[PDB]
Amino acid sequence: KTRVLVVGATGYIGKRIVRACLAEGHETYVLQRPEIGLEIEKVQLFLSFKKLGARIVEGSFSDHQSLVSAVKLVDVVVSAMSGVHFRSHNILVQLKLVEAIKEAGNVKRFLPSEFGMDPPRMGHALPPGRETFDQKMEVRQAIEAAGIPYTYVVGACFAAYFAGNLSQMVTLLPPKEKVNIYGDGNVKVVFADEDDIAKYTAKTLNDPRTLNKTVNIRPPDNVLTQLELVQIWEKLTGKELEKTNIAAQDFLANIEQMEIPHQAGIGHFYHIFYEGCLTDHEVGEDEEASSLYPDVKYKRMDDYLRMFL
Amino acid sequence: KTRVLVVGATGYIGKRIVRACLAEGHETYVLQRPEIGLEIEKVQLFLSFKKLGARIVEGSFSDHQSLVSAVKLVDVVVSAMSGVHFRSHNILVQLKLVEAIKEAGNVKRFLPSEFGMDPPRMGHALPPGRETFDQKMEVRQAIEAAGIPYTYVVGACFAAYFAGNLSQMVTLLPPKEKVNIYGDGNVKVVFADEDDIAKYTAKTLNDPRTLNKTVNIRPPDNVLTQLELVQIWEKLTGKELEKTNIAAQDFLANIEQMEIPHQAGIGHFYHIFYEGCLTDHEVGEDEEASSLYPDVKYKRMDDYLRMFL
Ligand SMILES: NC(=O)C1=CN([C@@H]2O[C@H](COP(=O)(O)OP(=O)(O)OC[C@H]3O[C@@H](n4cnc5c(N)ncnc54)[C@H](OP(=O)(O)O)[C@@H]3O)[C@@H](O)[C@H]2O)C=CC1
Ligand SMILES: NC(=O)C1=CN([C@@H]2O[C@H](COP(=O)(O)OP(=O)(O)OC[C@H]3O[C@@H](n4cnc5c(N)ncnc54)[C@H](OP(=O)(O)O)[C@@H]3O)[C@@H](O)[C@H]2O)C=CC1
Ligand SMILES: COc1cc([C@@H]2OC[C@@H]3[C@H]2CO[C@H]3c2ccc(O)c(OC)c2)ccc1O
Ligand SMILES: COc1cc([C@@H]2OC[C@@H]3[C@H]2CO[C@H]3c2ccc(O)c(OC)c2)ccc1O
Repeated sequence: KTRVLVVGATGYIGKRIVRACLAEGHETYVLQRPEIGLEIEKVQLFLSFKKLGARIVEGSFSDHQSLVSAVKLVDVVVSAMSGVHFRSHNILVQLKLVEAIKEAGNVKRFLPSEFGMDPPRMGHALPPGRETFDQKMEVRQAIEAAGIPYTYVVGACFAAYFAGNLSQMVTLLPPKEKVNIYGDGNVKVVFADEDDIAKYTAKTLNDPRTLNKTVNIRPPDNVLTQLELVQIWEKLTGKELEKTNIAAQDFLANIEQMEIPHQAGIGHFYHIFYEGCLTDHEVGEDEEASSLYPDVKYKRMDDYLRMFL
Repeated sequence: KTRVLVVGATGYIGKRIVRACLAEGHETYVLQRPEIGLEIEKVQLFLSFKKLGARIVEGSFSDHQSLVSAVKLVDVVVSAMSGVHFRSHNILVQLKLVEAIKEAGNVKRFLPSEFGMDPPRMGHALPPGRETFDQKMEVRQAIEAAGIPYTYVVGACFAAYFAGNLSQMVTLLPPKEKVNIYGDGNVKVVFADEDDIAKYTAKTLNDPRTLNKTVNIRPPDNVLTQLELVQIWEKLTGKELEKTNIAAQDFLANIEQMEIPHQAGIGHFYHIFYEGCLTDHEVGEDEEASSLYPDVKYKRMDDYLRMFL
């Protein structure tokens, strides 16, 4: 019944948002941009979205009128535009979609590509990693400057990037024998299975309680320190890892000499694991996903980590 | 009971071979290399394989003994090494895998990364695209010099790359109004759904009738000229396309000025659509997959194209 267009449909979180939308019963449309020519994996993703009942909608960010038509077909727009330097970081491209929405005037709600650290709260962050927050704030201000009703989904680390690897930067698998603990390891971090983030997204986009609101993904059982997450892994394996504590001064040493994308990752990690930006402020139950949607039975970090045994 | 090691598990056809091996009931092992630590999509394929019952085996082509130890665990090795210029063309890396298979001595059969044009018949092929057939023949010669038992799966155009686009290059979708036709369009081409290719592969690797044989994938109902292919789409859509014929001399014009991966593609199309190298020779029923495995209800091109509607 609610019509939803997903932009960034074949992206990491986007393809999950698409599926979650179909599973929730939204009439679901996905923007197929024509610039994806020989990218066979994207094409076949679109093919499989259609098999499950998504509706292809052709459009391009180089064709302002195509964006206008596209968003004219739906009540809700969800953007999953890319925003990670080691992949690509085109948050600002959404500006064109905001103004398409402005001109079209039918969109009851817009969800921009947030799904992470809360932008309004990273004003102190260090470049280059800060470009993320600023660009999202740039889009937030364009949304509000056009009066577009909105929901911002913030709050949780993607489990695949921060849990499955015990928060080590070199990899996405657990370490064999040795692990680095950032600082004392006693700073709470919020972890969420990406399928849960998508599930909450699909449940909130037409929840009246989240209209013009920031929704936090902070499921209580998944608020864990890094030493706590490493300890779940040690339990699951019955083996203790050699832990080296890394001080902030050492984690940042010679950052100036590193490639810009890695500097940005280091900056993001710094804010999460040394400053604790995801848990350094409180949020009530009228703005937290697992409390707004208690039937969602979110995966806990131990079952997430069990897949890696 | 047949234990297969798939090298190239996450590749385009490789991941399809992984799942076909599982569905066929082979005890299925997949080589997970440590170099792919930060490619999220590959890491999560390995997880998805695991959940299906595949067995993870760690090994690197930069660690000869890891390869030896890898191939020691299985009866059959299937290689799906990359070999397309606009993706990756590393056929010759298999030579190290061949060395390992030689040293290990237990392997009952090897399937090298073939799955296309039949290399020994591409003697007179145009550079740079000729690179593909020369590297596969250099690999073939190491397999036989080393007395390794083999099966070569050849003969079919991947349907995604030649059928879902009506054989239009540099796109993967059917054109909306106009189609180019190479020559008169009456040269017979062989098309196969890549899942049928993987299923035949999984079925042939423990088939006594195909030990040390070339196996052609030439499903008779999918032996089509390009015009017949185009006419199937026209009947699905109910819309006639405006057809422009393109002579060999204009298709090949100024080839030397092309990005050399496009030179490789041009040459490959030329051999397929202009010289009919996939249909210029007959093959017996004792060496053709649909005839060896009639229980496989292979997808025809009308059922294939219904996905693009
Ligand atoms: N731990 C956390 O909390 C994390 C948060 N995030 C955030 O998730 C959001 C999405 O991240 P992620 O899923 O990796 O993004 P992706 O790299 O996966 O890209 C998503 C989509 O962006 C579209 N895209 C990329 N470039 C362009 C372009 N020039 N023009 C139009 N469309 C483009 C593409 O859409 P199309 O499908 O049309 O091709 C692509 O599929 C980001 O804000 C990111 O910061 C992501 C990582 C972790
Ligand atoms: N119409 C036709 O007949 C077609 C035929 N083909 C043929 O199919 C075969 C597979 O092609 P395709 O599926 O596109 O292959 P891909 O390009 O998708 O790559 C397959 C695998 O090759 C592995 N790989 C790549 N580089 C290396 C490397 N340096 N060292 C070790 N492993 C590497 C990777 O394995 P890993 O997953 O472990 O990381 C990769 O996943 C090729 O011979 C191709 O020539 C391909 C296109 C069309
Ligand atoms: C938790 O908030 C965010 C998370 C990220 C995800 O941390 C920045 C990124 C990212 C995932 O890719 C993370 C990252 C960057 C560099 C790395 O080496 C890395 O290794 C796992 C992981 C992106 C933006 C955010 O606001
Ligand atoms: C059919 O046998 C083969 C086909 C190929 C096909 O053509 C080169 C590739 C593989 C897939 O990609 C085809 C391709 C090349 C260039 C293009 O522009 C293209 O557009 C669809 C498609 C490669 C090796 C083969 O043995």
